[PDB]
Amino acid sequence: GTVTTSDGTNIFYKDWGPRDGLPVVFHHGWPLSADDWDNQMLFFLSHGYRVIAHDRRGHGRSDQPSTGHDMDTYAADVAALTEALDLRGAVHIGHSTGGGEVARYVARAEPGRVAKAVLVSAVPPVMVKSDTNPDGLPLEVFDEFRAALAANRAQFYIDVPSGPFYGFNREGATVSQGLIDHWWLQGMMGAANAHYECIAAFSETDFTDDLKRIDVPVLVAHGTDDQVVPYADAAPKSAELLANATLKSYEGLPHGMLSTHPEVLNPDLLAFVKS
Amino acid sequence: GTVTTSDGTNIFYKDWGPRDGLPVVFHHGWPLSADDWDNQMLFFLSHGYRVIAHDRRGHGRSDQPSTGHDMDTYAADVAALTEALDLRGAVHIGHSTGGGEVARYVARAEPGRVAKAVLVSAVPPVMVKSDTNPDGLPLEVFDEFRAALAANRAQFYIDVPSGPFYGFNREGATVSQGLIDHWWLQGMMGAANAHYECIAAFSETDFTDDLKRIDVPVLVAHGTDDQVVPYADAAPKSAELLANATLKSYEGLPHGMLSTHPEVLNPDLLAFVKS
Amino acid sequence: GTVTTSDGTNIFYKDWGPRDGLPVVFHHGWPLSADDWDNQMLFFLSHGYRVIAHDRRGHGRSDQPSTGHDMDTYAADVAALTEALDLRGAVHIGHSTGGGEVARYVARAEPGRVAKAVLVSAVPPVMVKSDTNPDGLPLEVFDEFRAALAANRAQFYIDVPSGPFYGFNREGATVSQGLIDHWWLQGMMGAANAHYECIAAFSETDFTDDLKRIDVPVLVAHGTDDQVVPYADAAPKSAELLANATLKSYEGLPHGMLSTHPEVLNPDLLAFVKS
Repeated sequence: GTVTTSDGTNIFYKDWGPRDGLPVVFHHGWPLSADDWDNQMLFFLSHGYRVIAHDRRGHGRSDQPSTGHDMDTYAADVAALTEALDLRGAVHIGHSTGGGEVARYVARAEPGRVAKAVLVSAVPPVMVKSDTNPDGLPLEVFDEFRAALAANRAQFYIDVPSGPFYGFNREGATVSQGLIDHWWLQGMMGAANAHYECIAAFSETDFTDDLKRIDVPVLVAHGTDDQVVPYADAAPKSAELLANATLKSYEGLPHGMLSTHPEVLNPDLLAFVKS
Repeated sequence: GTVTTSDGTNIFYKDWGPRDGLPVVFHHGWPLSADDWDNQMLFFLSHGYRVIAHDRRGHGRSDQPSTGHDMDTYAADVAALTEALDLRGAVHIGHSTGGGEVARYVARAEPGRVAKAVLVSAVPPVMVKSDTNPDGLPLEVFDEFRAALAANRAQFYIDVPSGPFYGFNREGATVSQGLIDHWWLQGMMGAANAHYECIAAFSETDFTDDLKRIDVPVLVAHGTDDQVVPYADAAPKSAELLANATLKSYEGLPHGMLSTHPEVLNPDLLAFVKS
Repeated sequence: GTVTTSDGTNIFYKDWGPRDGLPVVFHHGWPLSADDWDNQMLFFLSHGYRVIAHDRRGHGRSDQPSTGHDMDTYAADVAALTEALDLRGAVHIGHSTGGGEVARYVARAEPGRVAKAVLVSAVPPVMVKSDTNPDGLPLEVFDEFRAALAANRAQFYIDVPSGPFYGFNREGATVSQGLIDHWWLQGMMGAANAHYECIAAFSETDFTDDLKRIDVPVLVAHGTDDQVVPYADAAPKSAELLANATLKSYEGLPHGMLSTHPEVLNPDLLAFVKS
């Protein structure tokens, strides 16, 4: 389906499963699309849930607008979607950049919209190194990403999934060429301007205040060998700021562990959704 | 263009060639799209035919609805398109799973809408082993496709076209990386739930009754080294059940022979459409 | 965004940047899409311009109509778009086949619509060999393209970008696998019939009279080792026929130079637009 937001942007979404099922809403990372969740959507569908996933503005099949590439607009786009579908008691699961979108939307959501949230390999509290965050990554790492994306996006999108994203640069790791090709295809369908601008939106936005307002139970899951969103500056810190958080650490797993190790993660997600 | 079906699903279709030419409609297999017919669409166009091809629901550029992944809905979606275009005297060509859709649509079509039909490498009568079909394939063959698709669809869709679909695993075959990569792209564009559910629809639906209902002339074509839809349980059985069928056997050709050997097949399809 | 033309064809386009920015409109080459301009769009956006690029009919995300695959229609589709956006004083940049479409559009544009144009590695004045153009390429070259495209588009779309398009067949060239894969993707998304018919459109159309009617400043840029649109029969001839043209030759650069050497071409495009 599609949902039109307040500035006229059409957002594409998938909505599968029982109309009466408990809604599980998935928020993809950068620079991907709702199709990055195939495995988890089939999994949750098989357990009877209703599964919903949208393409962020400028990504996948959604429109490619000139503006709105920032976390507040992203969270507002989610609210347009959940209001259009009139979702109640949904579970929101966000990966990477999508975990920041989830944190901001759940902090601002209308009552009864959300029951639980899951932040997987997520960006909060804040990634960039600063006064307030001495353990963050320097701005130069993100300048690098911006410069390579602008210069030859198609090559940059082979390098990322080939190296750090799924940990395929680690000696002995089982490599899947299909995961590399699929990441590149999802990224090439989206907009160069949205992908370029989103880098600053995921790495420089402070979600500390958002996390402080979340009162529903939150599962915080992260792999310890994450080469994209450093584990120590994210997971433990987010868990400490949330009122009702469960922290799960997966030794040796990468940033895209939902696709490389779904047999480890999926049972832990279903347990939490059922608790 | 697109056509809206009774449940509100939008179906993408192509319609090229003279508006008054005889219509030849192409039905793609699993898990592809209308783009699998490029070669045959240009070949028929060059002989002055009007050439139509749609993306099955949940495939290519069509919508990805929650339900309707079954042969009865697929044939009703075909009727929705042929009614919107008001086709008369059309020739329907179906490959693989599209051959099952053709058999069911043609058996139920309003009289005058169809002139002739062609089943290439098609699934009928019935693939799976049952009480009525002991030479069929065991269910476990299909349970493996389901499990590989659900675990890592992007890698499973490299594995199928690299191996059995086009016979590139046979010694001495001509391998085209282009055919592999195009199969993968068309597959990854479609929906994971549609592709998953379709496996039961193409392999367990019994088309025996549809086949007994068809009265127009039917060309049944099939490669004898078909590693996806086994030759002996399909083509000769279909031809024996159809009132007016012509059986064409192609020694040593694979399941995707319309793309690996179009120079052999195209003239034979053409002869049939002109007869 | 999308605009519907007067024959009902939908054309997709992107429009990014300030609303009061001078409009720089990009016209991609054969058989590509608006996405071929990612580098140049982010570059001009970073200098405060509004940047616009559409998918030619039968290409990329635009519809795939039966007809209209000719330069007169391509220039009327551009007129339809610039009227809908109400562009005034735009700069039109065209690559390859897109440079012929820019010449035709600019020659017929309404008063006030165009300020300047840029023809990069463009097809004017006329490619095909004849009595009028003794240095053209023989019709046989384009007949081979037609034949390879119709036989196996998927494989021909790997061969073109792998050999001649980007000069990767030259000893010592730095090959980018992402450039190859992206060319192929953009090509496979477009229509086989449009791509096939466009070959005659770009190689056989004589743009001599179009060039003689253009009176705005025109930059004619061309690589001297262009293996798709030979330099000697294009750039110098176009520059002689234009009233106010600046010719820039790039020694040893390929047809795809905007993507292989953007650090060389982008400065020159910007200096032309600021002049």
